[PDB]
Amino acid sequence: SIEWYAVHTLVGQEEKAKANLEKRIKAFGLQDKIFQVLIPTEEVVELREGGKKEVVRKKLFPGYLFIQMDLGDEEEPNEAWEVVRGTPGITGFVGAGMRPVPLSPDEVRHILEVSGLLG
Repeated sequence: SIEWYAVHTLVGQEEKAKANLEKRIKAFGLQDKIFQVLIPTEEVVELREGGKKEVVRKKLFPGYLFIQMDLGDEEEPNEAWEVVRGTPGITGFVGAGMRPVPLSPDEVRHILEVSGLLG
């Protein structure tokens, strides 16, 4: 019933925007609308010896952030959008038709499988 709202951000600051953002979402109390918050980055594990392990991930969608929120209120989204639009980790939007950029189901499964949900 919900949807994956994806928005644009600053390159390099995205990783920092998550903390500054996630905090505001919990500080104000918006955990009821936002459920998931996956990052457009592929995971890759690499080990050489036992004891020490280093795992990294490649960002497929730069400056992109997929959030399975619930903006399906009625006309316009809830305060959740205001928080993100005001968070230090926000610059603007795609600049096409609307402010956000909801992904499609067929696309979500593809961006979620790479993130770390489906596999």
